[PDB]
Amino acid sequence: ITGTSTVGVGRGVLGDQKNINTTYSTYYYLQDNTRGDGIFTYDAKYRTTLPGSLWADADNQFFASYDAPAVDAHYYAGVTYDYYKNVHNRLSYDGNNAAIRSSVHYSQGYNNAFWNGSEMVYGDGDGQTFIPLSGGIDVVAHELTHAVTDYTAGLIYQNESGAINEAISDIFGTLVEFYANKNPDWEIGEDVYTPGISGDSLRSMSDPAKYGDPDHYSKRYTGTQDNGGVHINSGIINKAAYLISQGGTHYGVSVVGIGRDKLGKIFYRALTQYLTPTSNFSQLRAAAVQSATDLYGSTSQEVASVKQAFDAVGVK
Ligand SMILES: CC(C)C[C@H](NP(=O)(O)O[C@@H]1O[C@@H](C)[C@H](O)[C@@H](O)[C@H]1O)C(=O)N[C@@H](Cc1c[nH]c2ccccc12)C(=O)O
Ligand SMILES: [Ca+2]
Ligand SMILES: [Ca+2]
Ligand SMILES: [Ca+2]
Ligand SMILES: [Ca+2]
Ligand SMILES: [Zn+2]
Repeated sequence: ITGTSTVGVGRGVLGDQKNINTTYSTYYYLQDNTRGDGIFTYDAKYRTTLPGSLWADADNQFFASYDAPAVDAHYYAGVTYDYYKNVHNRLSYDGNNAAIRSSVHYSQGYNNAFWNGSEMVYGDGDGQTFIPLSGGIDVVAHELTHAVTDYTAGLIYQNESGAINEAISDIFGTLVEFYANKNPDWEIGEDVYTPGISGDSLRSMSDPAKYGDPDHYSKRYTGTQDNGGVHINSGIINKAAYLISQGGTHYGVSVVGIGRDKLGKIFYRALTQYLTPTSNFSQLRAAAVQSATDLYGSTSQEVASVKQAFDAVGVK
């Protein structure tokens, strides 16, 4: 749409009030002109046909309950862009300011979100397992990070390389959650998962085992479901990532933590310079050590902590 950049106000899924960037042309659209080539939020109207309609509102006020998921998808996509640009010097998911598109109200009671190769898609949840998915900032950054991975390493969505793909999304969605200082933790989807149960999450980075995910290479899932456990085996990597940043003793192996900032730097460098579509866990180790070496020197504490970490989780 061609129009005047203005700013609207709305309420998110969690009932929080926020200002969003909009465009005026007869109607007020959910189109942010301030970021790259723009952030566009669409209404899929409970259908599966994408992208649906560019979101139009009559008064620039987004307080209806139907508006909630749109506000959040729009706002959080903005934050994610900002994180990439500010922290890693990367312009949009392609590094070239490509437009970011998201569709909300996908299907009926759809309990998931995904990057389909060209845009983000968000279900509303069935109201018990999940509430509208764009209400979680870690969810939104996990999804956009899939776009990043697609344009960089291009990790295939299956087996070890798919678990890596999943873990990077979880790592960067957590980093984005800390970046925004939005009640940060090392958990995944806590804000939109099981509205009736407190203190739970979809996955844990700090202790993947809490939910039945492997926290050691010896415990890896070798089967066939979930594209060969792309969401299962990611726990081995998430645990490793957690230990480099925070430190700790896992299975008798002690890791000195080097913090979140440095974790994000080594991982981004591994992703964009060393990882390929067919990388495996053992190649991620090599890639991480090498990024750490480039950045901090071979004899650094950083390099030392990345090695311990992978050793703690049985990766090499
Ligand atoms: C962060 C999360 C909210 C969305 C996330 N999906 P995503 O990583 O983007 O994508 C996964 O792989 C794609 C090839 C599929 O088409 C997607 O639906 C999903 O299966 C996921 O963790 N999916 C898992 C976990 C999950 C989410 N909702 C669920 C409902 C029931 C069971 C498991 C799940 C899965 O699909 O297994
Ligand atoms: Ca309105
Ligand atoms: Ca949180
Ligand atoms: Ca979280
Ligand atoms: Ca819950
Ligand atoms: Zn994913």
